[PDB]
Amino acid sequence: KVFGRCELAAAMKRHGLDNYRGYSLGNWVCAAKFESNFNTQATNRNTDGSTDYGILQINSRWWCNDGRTPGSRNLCNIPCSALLSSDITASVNCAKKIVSDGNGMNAWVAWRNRCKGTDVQAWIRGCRL
Ligand code: NA
Repeated sequence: KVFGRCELAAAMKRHGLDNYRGYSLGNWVCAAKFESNFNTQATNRNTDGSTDYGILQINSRWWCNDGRTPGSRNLCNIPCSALLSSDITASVNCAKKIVSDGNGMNAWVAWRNRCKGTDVQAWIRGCRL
């Protein structure tokens, strides 16, 4: 599913990401924009042989099982395919663990490079939230 911007903002808010670990909703929407273009089905292979999955590009080396990432962990205890669903519940629950892991939103490289320090409130402009 390709979310609209405000549609994703409302779902992320409903699932408890606004101000989660102190990150405002606009940071999460910006991260999803640049990680996945708001596409739940986005996948991207990494050089280490892991893959990133879903709207927040969650990595199979640590967080989910895809059966092809040797020596990897599954700390969200989910198949990586669960992160491609139209229902973002699994992605949000797993993102909450990732952002709690010690480096905050720096775990999302597109957030660090394209959102961090910018006017992230712009990403929820116009939304009825
Ligand atoms: Na894994």
